[PDB]
Amino acid sequence: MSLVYMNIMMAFTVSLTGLLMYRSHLMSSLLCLEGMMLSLFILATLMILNSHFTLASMMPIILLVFAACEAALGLSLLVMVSNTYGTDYVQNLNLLQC
Amino acid sequence: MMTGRQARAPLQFLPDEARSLPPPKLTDPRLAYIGFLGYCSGLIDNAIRRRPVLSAGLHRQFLYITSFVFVGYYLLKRQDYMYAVRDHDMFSYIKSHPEDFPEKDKKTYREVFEEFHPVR
Amino acid sequence: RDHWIHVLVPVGFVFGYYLDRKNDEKLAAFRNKSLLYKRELKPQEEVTWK
Amino acid sequence: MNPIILIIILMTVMLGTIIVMISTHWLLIWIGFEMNMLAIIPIMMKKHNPRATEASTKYFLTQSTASMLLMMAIIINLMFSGQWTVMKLFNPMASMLMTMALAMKLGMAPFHFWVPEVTQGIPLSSGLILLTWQKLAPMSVLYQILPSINLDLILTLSILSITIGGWGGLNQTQLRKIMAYSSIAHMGWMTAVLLYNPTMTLLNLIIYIIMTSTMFTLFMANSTTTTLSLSHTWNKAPIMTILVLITLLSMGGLPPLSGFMPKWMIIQEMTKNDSIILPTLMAITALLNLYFYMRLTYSTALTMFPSTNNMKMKWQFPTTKRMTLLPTMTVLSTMLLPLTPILSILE
Amino acid sequence: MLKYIIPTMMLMPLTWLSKNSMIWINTTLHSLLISLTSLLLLNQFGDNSLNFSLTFFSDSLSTPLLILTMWLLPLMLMASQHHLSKENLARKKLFISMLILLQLFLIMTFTATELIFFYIMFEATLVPTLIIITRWGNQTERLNAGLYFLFYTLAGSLPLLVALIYIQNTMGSLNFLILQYWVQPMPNSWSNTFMWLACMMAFMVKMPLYGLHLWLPKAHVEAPIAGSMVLAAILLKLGGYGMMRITLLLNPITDFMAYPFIMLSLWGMIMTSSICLRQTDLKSLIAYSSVSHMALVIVAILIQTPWSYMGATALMIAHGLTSSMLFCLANSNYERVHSRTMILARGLQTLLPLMAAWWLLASLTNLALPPSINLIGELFVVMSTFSWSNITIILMGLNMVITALYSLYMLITTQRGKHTHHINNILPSFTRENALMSLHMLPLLLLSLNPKIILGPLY
Amino acid sequence: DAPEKNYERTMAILQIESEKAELRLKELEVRRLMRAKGDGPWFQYPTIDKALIDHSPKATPDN
Amino acid sequence: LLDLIWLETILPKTISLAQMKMSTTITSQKGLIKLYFLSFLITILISTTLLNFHE
Amino acid sequence: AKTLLHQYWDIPEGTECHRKTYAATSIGGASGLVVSAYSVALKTPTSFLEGVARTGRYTFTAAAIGAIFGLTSCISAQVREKPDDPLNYLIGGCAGGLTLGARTRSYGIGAAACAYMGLTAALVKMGQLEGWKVFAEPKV
Amino acid sequence: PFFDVQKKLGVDLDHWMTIQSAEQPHRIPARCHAFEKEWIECAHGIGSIRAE
Repeated sequence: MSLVYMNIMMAFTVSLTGLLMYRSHLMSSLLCLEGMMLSLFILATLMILNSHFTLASMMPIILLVFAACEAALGLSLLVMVSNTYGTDYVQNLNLLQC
Repeated sequence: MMTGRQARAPLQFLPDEARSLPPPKLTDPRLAYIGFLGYCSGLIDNAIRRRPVLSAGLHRQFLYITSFVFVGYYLLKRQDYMYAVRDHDMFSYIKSHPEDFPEKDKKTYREVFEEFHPVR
Repeated sequence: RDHWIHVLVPVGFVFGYYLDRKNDEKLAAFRNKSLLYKRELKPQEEVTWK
Repeated sequence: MNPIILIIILMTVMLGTIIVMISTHWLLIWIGFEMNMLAIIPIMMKKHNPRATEASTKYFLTQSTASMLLMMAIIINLMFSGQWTVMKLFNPMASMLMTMALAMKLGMAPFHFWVPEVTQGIPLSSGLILLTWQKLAPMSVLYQILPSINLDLILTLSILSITIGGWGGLNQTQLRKIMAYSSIAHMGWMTAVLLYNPTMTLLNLIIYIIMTSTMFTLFMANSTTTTLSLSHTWNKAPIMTILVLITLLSMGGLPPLSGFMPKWMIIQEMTKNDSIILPTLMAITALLNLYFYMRLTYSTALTMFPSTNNMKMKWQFPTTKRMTLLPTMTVLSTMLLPLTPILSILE
Repeated sequence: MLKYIIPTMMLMPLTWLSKNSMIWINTTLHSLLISLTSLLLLNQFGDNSLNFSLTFFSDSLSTPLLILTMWLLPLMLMASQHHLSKENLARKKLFISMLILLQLFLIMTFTATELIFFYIMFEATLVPTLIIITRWGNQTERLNAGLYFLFYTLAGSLPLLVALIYIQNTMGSLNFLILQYWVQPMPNSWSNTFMWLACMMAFMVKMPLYGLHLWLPKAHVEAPIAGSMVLAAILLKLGGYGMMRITLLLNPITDFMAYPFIMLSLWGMIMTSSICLRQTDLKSLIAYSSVSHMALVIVAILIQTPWSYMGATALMIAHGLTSSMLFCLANSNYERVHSRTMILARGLQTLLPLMAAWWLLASLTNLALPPSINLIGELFVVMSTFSWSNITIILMGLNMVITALYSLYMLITTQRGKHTHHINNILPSFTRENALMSLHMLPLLLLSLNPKIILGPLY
Repeated sequence: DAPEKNYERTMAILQIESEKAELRLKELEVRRLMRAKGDGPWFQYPTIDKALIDHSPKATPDN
Repeated sequence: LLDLIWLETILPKTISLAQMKMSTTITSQKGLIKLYFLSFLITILISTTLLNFHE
Repeated sequence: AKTLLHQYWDIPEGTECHRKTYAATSIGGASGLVVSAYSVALKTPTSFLEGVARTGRYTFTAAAIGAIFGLTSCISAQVREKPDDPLNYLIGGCAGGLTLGARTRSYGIGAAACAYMGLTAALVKMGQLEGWKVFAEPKV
Repeated sequence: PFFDVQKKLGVDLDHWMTIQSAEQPHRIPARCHAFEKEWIECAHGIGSIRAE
């Protein structure tokens, strides 16, 4: 298949392995999650414009709206975690081991 | 398995060909067992709230019994419908494919040689 | 009845005996049809066993 | 929480599940999962303590990652099929990614690592919603995509879920973690029979939801979150010990109870397809589930643990909790095995 | 069989609607009426089994186990009403409900026409037994004993479920009456080897086999007396019943699959009798005696000659009555000295002479004194194992010597010698206790007069 | 009961159970053939409804 | 030696201790989200490269 | 890792011992790498050298198990001249169990691993003989 | 649990974006309209097993 699809899928997997390997910050995790969304947006858009599939032109907008509302939910979770522990570190979220 | 059968007409609890089937009698032992489950639900409902178990809320025990019988009657109708559908599809598929269901040449035990294994 | 509890188990046995004798009617597909016990019916008799 | 806002948010949870269950388009499936997560996040944060914020954050990260892998599977499907019908997937990579995404949404092993943490972090009613209602929509999608599900993948996830949910509950004394590892083992049982007969999958899901709803409703009505707090139930309400006894004996798969029905039908439909080793190892592995269930019955109903003095004051007060459908769910979770051929209504 | 299932279920409202001083008398009376009614199952024929319905039938194997089961319930109610006298009324009704429900499961376990119904009832008999042991057991070890009792049986029986559903998919049916005519030979393969193990190991655990018997001297000891009675008298014989059904299907592979288990049981009847020679616990001595007696039943089923099946079903009925009476005698001393240590209460014939007569007769039936059906079953198993191999007479005779030794050692230790001085709460024998002993022993002696009703389908 | 009653009742029982066993073996064979070949009323996993297709003259002719 | 030690050791005690040890290996997690998602990445890498579930 | 199992099971028993031992070693080493990867995943080692030490220890342990398993099974099939026989894999599984006991430096672990891994390898050989499927394809 | 509410009630909630050969705004053809129409009209009604 086309050459740009390789780079957009590899961008998804790069932001995936970034999201699947935390360093310290939950904000960087959410940045990797929305980079995954960005790569999904571009990949869906290139398919739908390439195919001239007219009605699915509204599909990436619905993807963008739902996942940005999801991002707002995640930022509010990070804000409540930061008001609990002072930072946004994922090593502070370890109370549920016991 | 039978999901393509009930896909031409979706979300029908009892289709129109279910009425060709005889309904369960109201003295069905399955339906009487479901009524016994209604009575048991009434007894547990009197027990968890520390009411007298056999006496209190006879209207409530009777609505438990009635509601379980009422749901279970239609459940038994759908059960008998789906097994009738299963047998109907089985027999029509056997009829449409005789090459896959050959009528077996049955031999009698005067020709059948079975190896005898002595217990000694 | 003052002693109504002493007829739970005996009436239960009578009811189970009745249901066994009722099920014997549903299992009557070979009544007077077995090759060992088939026979002509005696007069004033419609079934060989109940 | 405002009761109006509570009712609207629970209707939105149910709406997202229904949108997954009825829709024929993959975008609407993804929309239903998004709406479902977005609405269930306040139910987990109902009490506003740091364990609920941690549980909601872990749940958000897992379900968000699964939703993005679901959309990647959908996008690879749009590449290799040019369409959007919710049916079989026209690429094994899309099938693998969607099976991974649904395994993350169900919390099946080895994506199971959120379920006991999130279930411990949240109340018993929200844990009930998470372990019963949130299993409905991904099992519906797995019910629809099964002509393209890889067999080795789904059975690996299934047996790994059964084994890890067996060994996980043996170390636990918190009731919510016991129910979560019970969830992992039973989701393994559900997905093991999926490609063989998905009607038995729906039977296992329905019997599981009945029994788990019974156990969470008993744990709510007794206000017990640990083993040792459940141990005081004999001196407070002795009927509750009987009900948790018969429901834990049911969930262990003992005849003549209805928790034996799903695993017996699963073994019944897996031996038809010439699989003998796998349902036998699954059945032997479920004895671990039965072991920690019998541990809870020993601590609750079969022995009398020591109570304290302040229980005498609680003797003077009845339960004013709405124990909604608790006798009905207790009867259906135990006395349904004579009605085992009722499963044909799910055909 | 519905005329026995329905009154056993009607014993539940009979035990929950009874007056609070009447809940033992009513259940005892109506379970004695059910036990009287049990004798209608002796309508047996030389060719056909008594085939009731699509669900229930009774040949001459299941019929003595049924009559023994329906006879055991009033005796368990008599045995267990003294130590549960100070119990709560609701917990007393729950105990009686567990006994009635275990009888209800057993009477449609033995009559199961189809084998998966047998499996469901067979594994349903765990739950009231488990509740009885772990709830009304006396010491600390009842919880561990309930664990061993549950998890040996389910570990053995969950392969049996896969085996029976495999036979259901292959033969098309698990009806035993159809499988009497559609049985195919089971040849030598590894698939059929594990088929044999899956069909047999559950019942080997339930008998118990030697080496797998470790659930038994904790479950039979840590139970109450009604639990010990039902476990010794019926629940070991579920295994032999299932073996005699399921070995229809396992031919000719049993003719070489039986050798390790025949070695295990022929050596286990020596080793467990030797264990009985050195027991300090009287109740554990009776438990290992039960293992020693059921080893012969295992050998008799595995050699599958007609004399072996006749002796095995006679020995199952005889051992049910004898072991139930030995546990009841042990309870009659435990309710006085409050210890199961056998060396503690000595010289009891000087204090309880008629109870010592009951000890003498149960020890004589334990050592298989002719013409008791103990000796009939013992002797027919010895005849068939001699025809199997002539060198098994050494092990059978050495077992009989050790059996006589531990039986009369039990008798001499508890009943003879100088009495223990510091024990002074040795009450006289109650009428309940002597009536319990006689209702065990007198059917066991009357069955020597007409022993043909306990010799199975092939008398 | 008589030996006649027990005998002929046993024959009815054996007929009913042998017929159920033959129907179970046929049910397994029907399921195997319908999953293998896919031409029965069972295992009909859905395809796209062709009523959704627009058959109008579009904007460009080459389609 | 047989029937308090070895026949108790071979079937029930060793199996109980093995399931105890596996239960302690499963539930000895440190509650760290980093480690669980790193294990998820290792899972996806094994499923692609080592188990060929995408093929 | 399916090709590891193919390049193991293609060879007849008791014929080509070096390739049998090397293929079983590679199967065991792949298993040890999977266990090592999940071990350094869920349990953080204190250092990079600690992590590669755990990886090397687990991988060499399972690879030595596979090596002594394949060696003992193929040599027993040579010296006993019965290739279609699960007793050879019983002997190889006990050799691998004693290998796991020697790597864990304990005798009772070695006896338990001998018994259960020998029974498991015997079961795998019987599944190769009668054609037992663990991931059986849905047919009805 | 594909509860086909759309076919039950006759509503068209999402069948319109489902395929490329559906009704499009201003009758715009997809670049593979004919190929998708041929594959759908082939595979219609015969199920997935016969359609593959």
